[PDB]
Amino acid sequence: GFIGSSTNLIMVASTTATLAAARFGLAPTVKKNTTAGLKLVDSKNSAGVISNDPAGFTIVDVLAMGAAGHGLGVGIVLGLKGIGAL
Amino acid sequence: KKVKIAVDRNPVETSFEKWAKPGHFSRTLSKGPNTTTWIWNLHADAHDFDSHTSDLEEISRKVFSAHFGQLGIIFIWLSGMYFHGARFSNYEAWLSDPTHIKPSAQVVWPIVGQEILNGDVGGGFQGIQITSGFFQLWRASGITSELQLYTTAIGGLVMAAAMFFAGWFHYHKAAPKLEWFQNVESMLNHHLGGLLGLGSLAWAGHQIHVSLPVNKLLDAGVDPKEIPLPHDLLLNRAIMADLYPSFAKGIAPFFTLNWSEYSDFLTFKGGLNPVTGGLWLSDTAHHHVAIAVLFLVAGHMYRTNWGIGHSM
Amino acid sequence: MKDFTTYLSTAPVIATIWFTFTAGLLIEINRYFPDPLVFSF
Amino acid sequence: QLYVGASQSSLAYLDGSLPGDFGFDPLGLLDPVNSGGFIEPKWLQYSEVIHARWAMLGAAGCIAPEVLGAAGLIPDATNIKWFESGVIPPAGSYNGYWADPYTIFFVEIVAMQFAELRRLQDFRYPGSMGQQYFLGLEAIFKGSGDAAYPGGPFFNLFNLGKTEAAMKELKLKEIKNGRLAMLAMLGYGAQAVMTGKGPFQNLVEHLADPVNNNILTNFA
Amino acid sequence: DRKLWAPGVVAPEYLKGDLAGDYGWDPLGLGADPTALKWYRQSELQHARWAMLGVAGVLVQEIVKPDVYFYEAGLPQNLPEPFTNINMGGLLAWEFILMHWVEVRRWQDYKNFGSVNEDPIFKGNKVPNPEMGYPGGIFDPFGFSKGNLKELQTKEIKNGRLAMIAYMAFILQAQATGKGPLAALSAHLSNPFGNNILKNIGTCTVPHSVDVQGLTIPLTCLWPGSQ
Amino acid sequence: VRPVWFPGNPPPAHLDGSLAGDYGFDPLFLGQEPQTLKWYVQAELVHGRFAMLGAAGIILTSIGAKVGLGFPEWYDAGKVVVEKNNIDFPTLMVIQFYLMGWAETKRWYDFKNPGSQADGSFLGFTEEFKGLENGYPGGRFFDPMGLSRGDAAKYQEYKQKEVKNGRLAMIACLGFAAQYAATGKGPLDNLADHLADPNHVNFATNGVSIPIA
Ligand code: CLA
Ligand code: CLA
Ligand code: CLA
Ligand SMILES: CC(/C=C/C=C(C)/C=C/[C@@]12O[C@]1(C)C[C@@H](O)CC2(C)C)=C\C=C\C=C(C)\C=C\C=C(C)\C=C\[C@@]12O[C@]1(C)C[C@@H](O)CC2(C)C
Ligand SMILES: CC1=C(/C=C/C(C)=C/C=C/C(C)=C/C=C/C=C(C)/C=C/C=C(C)/C=C/C2=C(C)CCCC2(C)C)C(C)(C)CCC1
Ligand SMILES: CCCCCCCCCCCCO[C@H]1O[C@H](CO)[C@@H](O[C@H]2O[C@H](CO)[C@@H](O)[C@H](O)[C@H]2O)[C@H](O)[C@H]1O
Repeated sequence: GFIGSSTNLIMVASTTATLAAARFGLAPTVKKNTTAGLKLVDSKNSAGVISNDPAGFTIVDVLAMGAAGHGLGVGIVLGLKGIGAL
Repeated sequence: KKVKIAVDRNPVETSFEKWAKPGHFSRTLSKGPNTTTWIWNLHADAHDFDSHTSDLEEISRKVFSAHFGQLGIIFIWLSGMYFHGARFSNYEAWLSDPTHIKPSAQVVWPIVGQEILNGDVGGGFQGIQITSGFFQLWRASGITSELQLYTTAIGGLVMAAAMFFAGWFHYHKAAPKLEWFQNVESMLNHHLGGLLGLGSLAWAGHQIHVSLPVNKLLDAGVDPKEIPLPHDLLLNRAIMADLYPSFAKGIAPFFTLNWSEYSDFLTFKGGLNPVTGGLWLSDTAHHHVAIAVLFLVAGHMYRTNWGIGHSM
Repeated sequence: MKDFTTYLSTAPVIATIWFTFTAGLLIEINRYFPDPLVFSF
Repeated sequence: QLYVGASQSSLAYLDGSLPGDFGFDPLGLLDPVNSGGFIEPKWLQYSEVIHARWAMLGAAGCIAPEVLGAAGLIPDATNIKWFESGVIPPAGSYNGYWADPYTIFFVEIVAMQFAELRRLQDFRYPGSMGQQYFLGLEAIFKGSGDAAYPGGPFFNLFNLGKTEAAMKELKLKEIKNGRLAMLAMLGYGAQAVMTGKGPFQNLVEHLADPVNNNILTNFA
Repeated sequence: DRKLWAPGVVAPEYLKGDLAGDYGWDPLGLGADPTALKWYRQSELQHARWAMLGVAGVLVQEIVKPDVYFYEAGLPQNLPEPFTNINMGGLLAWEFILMHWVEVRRWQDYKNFGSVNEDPIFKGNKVPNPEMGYPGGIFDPFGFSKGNLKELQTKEIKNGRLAMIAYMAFILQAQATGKGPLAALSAHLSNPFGNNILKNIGTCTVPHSVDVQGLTIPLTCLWPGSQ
Repeated sequence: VRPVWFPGNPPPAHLDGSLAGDYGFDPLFLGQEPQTLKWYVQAELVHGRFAMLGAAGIILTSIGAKVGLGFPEWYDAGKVVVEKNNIDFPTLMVIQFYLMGWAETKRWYDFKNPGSQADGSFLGFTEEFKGLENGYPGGRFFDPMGLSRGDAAKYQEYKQKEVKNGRLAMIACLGFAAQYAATGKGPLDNLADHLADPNHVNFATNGVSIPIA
């Protein structure tokens, strides 16, 4: 089956990886941008958007990190397919 | 919120009162002509909007609606070319024999001897051999009928009227403020995702579903009258899965990232089609899919209302 | 529509109308009387 | 706020006074300041209610023939899928109407032209439609202050919602069912394009095999 | 106007119980101007009384001769024995004249209340008028009036509304099933679970036309389905 | 406060409730100027009167051609008339041009100068050509029954009825033209085709009116 294959594992791993990287202060999020030197500094947030998450994780945060992790997983699976590893 | 819609309701009244007064846009020419140089200055300063006034908001509104008028005119011109390819062309004759018949879409009236300009182009036709390449573009789109050109012309006229209505609206009824035009982050994000990203994606969809099968059958010697219509290639997946067996798999290979299954209509052939002398439409389809993805990820770069992104 | 008809009274619109009319008159003359080189009639 | 997705910018002008205000305005289209045209709050609320009512008419009208032929109250001739009813002749067309769909379409044109233009002229001039003669019917077309809820003798036929609190309760219920039905109509169209079957067929096939008849298996 | 048509509603400003059988319904607001209310009350009375006569005729004709379909009883080949295959044109002429007279007189009663109350040939005997639409006199010969007039008016108009509903029910049952009212009742009591409005809607037993002495009357139904 | 073509929309300022058939219908503001509006009033009235005559004539000749009497249809009656009778079409056309030119030039120069045409210049006729209003000449000749005289309210009612039946007849003549362009047969031919099967026989089932299907 697909659910449980290498592609699905890699994709969920990449998506949850970016999500847990943004949630636990290891990746740039809505509330924390970066400078030229990649140091996490806060943001204006340009609207203000609420969230019940203790850290402040938002629906925008999950959309952004889902898109990034989906790009990462797509690229990884099609690369491993490209070098014959998959 | 910072990046938002910000307009003024009914800034400029819609009346021909300023049509009857030439030179109204400037302080010097509104007094009237005394010399003929006024007549030339009236035209040289007509679109010099940044000298009619100092406020960038009114200049910007003028520019926006003027762009809308230019778009409406371009749509008129495009609809006219499609219409001339529908009524006054040898297109349906050219599709059957494009190597022999000369593309013509402009017929001349026989008034003062200029019927000699209605040359023997081919396909039992007499007209001016056009060099704009609309016939090749239409074959590459998968037209194969003058009725589709006719309705494309009518759609172009509809869109032209829409653009002119839009210019009138965005000047006289609801004109945006300066802080709307000044959201260049949003303008770039949108013109990259939706305009050039989603535009290339939609054109890729057309190239997948209409151009590729129609042109594949055209290159296989099939007569343009017996080719399935594009909507029949949309609904009946059997035809496409006969032409490209990866359509039997559906859109699953996309969502399962088994994209190589799509290698029947998304190719990297390169070179030219030996039978038409043009690029492979599968190559162009994959091209537009790719640059659509590229532009859609490029349109998520700048920061508009949610802190992610860049400040230019 | 006094201002609209004032606009149509402007120099370029009146010139367009008048030269359209003149050119159409000459064109229809040259249709119904083709190739008028001399005054024979 | 509620309705995760709400923003601090939206809660400045979203004060809960509108029916269905759950703070969800992430794009900020209901901002009264510097708003004109059709992105004014009044027109957007009006169009929410109209899309809502039309969509919860359609969500019942797309599912009703299928569940009434499956129940056996209507015959199998009219037990058809909603997209194969003549709305999209490519997809299908029932031929057993009293006329061709274009005759009936012109009847629809005239009828809805009358109706929707009177509706519009009451949105624009709210006191109107109770003044010009319409065969005596103008007595029920005076409307109300707001446009989405006229509430005349006919549009509020049973005069339900006597009090203000019950009226706001009913407006909330109406708009909630309407949003739910809008999403259901979007899903009807989506399942028509992908599955090609009716919505009730999709439902019974999901309840027959939940893990093998779903969105993911319908990709092939 | 007491005990309205629905609990949670209010009566209109123009219906206060001044007329008989007023439950304050008027959801379409048609009786807003009083002249239209007069006209609609007169037409109500006419529709009501003609529908009472209609259901009476159908039911009585069906009980005393069930072998005659009331839907096809207007045809001259189904007319009774002295009038069988009579010339329908002269019959229509008789009806046209005799009803144009009385209905123009009634219309003039509407337009000028208390002007056509007099017999225009024998110039001594008039008909009184308590209200408009209730002449009395020779039209009320048994003398049931000069009593509870509003009560009898409510009874008349309520039985009349009911008769309107019931006659359109007769017509629809005749178009759907092809039988008379009591025929339909006996047929429903013959099979109350397979012979009802279910599986009868969608069938119209009415033909697309008839030939009554040379003409071609279009002969429609009230709804489509099966010619 | 007054019936308007598009209810709710208030009437424009130049269309007060003074002219017959005034419903505020000037979305293009064509009759904004009063003199132009007078010209257009007379134009509407002449168009509507000519169209009332034309619609009545078409209807009558189609009635006679439907019941089987020897009538040509309106799209064939000119040929039939000039060919059955030995009528020269240019001669008849310029006779009509002479007569209508006299009449319409009289009417024109009574529009430009209303008091004129009544100086006894024509043949001594003064009060037959004086003109009552713009578009309503009246007099012993154009009004022998005197219906503009006597009752004024009846005259306003007749003005409303005239302009309304005139707009209806103009629409009817445009419909005659469109129906000949579409169905190719006579107006009452189309009417009988509709009365036979109202469904399935209408403009939606031409093939030319709705080109989609
Ligand atoms: C300036 C030099 C010149 C001269 C003298 C001519 C002369 C002529 N050209 Mg050439 N031509 C020229 C330049 C010139 N052309 C140029 C520069 C071009 C390139 C654009 C051409 C291209 C060209 C073509 C392509 C053709 C001509 C033709 C002609 C002939 C036209 C005769 C005609 O129209 O009858 C018109 C006769 C009249 C009597 C009209 C006179 C004007 C008015 C209307 C008279 C008034 C009557 C009345 C009172 C009006 C009523 C009032 C109204 C408001 C109701 C004539 C020999 C045609 C031809 O056959 O040539 C032999 C032809 O086909 N020319
Ligand atoms: C924008 C570009 C575009 C578009 C529009 C389409 C469109 C389509 N593709 Mg193509 N495709 C594209 C790009 C595109 N494609 C590209 C780039 C690729 C390469 C990866 C493919 C590869 C591809 C394959 C391999 C196949 C398709 C197929 C299809 C069809 C099935 C759609 C489907 O299952 O998705 C699901 C989509 C939806 C569920 C959305 C439906 C939304 C509806 C319309 C909502 C509206 C309802 C409304 C709210 C209420 C009703 C209104 C009224 C009636 C009351 C459809 C015609 C399939 C097909 O049919 O083949 C011919 C197929 O096998 N596509
Ligand atoms: C350069 C193009 C352009 C731009 C930048 C704008 C920008 C704007 N317009 Mg204008 N407008 C345009 C073209 C444009 N318009 C045209 C062409 C028309 C004629 C139809 C109008 C008619 C118009 C009106 C009537 C109104 C605006 C309004 C607005 C404002 C908000 C729009 C918004 O948020 O809606 C976002 C979009 C939507 C909510 C729904 C859009 C749905 C349409 C039908 C789809 C658009 C085409 C699509 C991208 C491509 C087709 C894909 C499809 C086949 C799948 C904003 C200032 C509004 C405003 O505030 O007044 C200033 C307003 O009332 N515009
Ligand atoms: C449809 C028509 C005019 C329609 C005008 C409209 C909608 C105007 C609309 C607007 O301007 C306003 C009001 C206000 C503006 O702000 C907006 C617009 C929208 C611009 C005129 C028809 C006008 C029609 C006329 C005058 C018809 C006359 C017919 C005659 C004489 C027929 C004669 C014959 O048919 C017979 C009798 C027998 C045959 O054998 C011989 C012949 C000759 C064929
Ligand atoms: C509730 C909660 C939870 C959970 C949650 C979750 C689980 C979530 C998830 C989330 C997710 C899971 C998300 C996802 C997302 C995704 C996305 C967002 C996607 C996207 C996509 C895209 C964007 C694409 C793109 C593209 C394409 C289409 C093609 C190719 C190219 C690219 C890649 C670019 C917790 C912890 C428990 C607890 C508390 C709270
Ligand atoms: C703006 C929306 C963009 C997103 C893309 C969706 C655009 C919709 C365009 C119209 C598509 C109509 O056609 C669509 O319905 C057909 C009939 O159900 C489907 O047809 C397909 O599915 C059905 C059941 O599996 C069967 O008819 C066939 O096996 C197969 O051809 C196709 O999936 C698709 O061709």
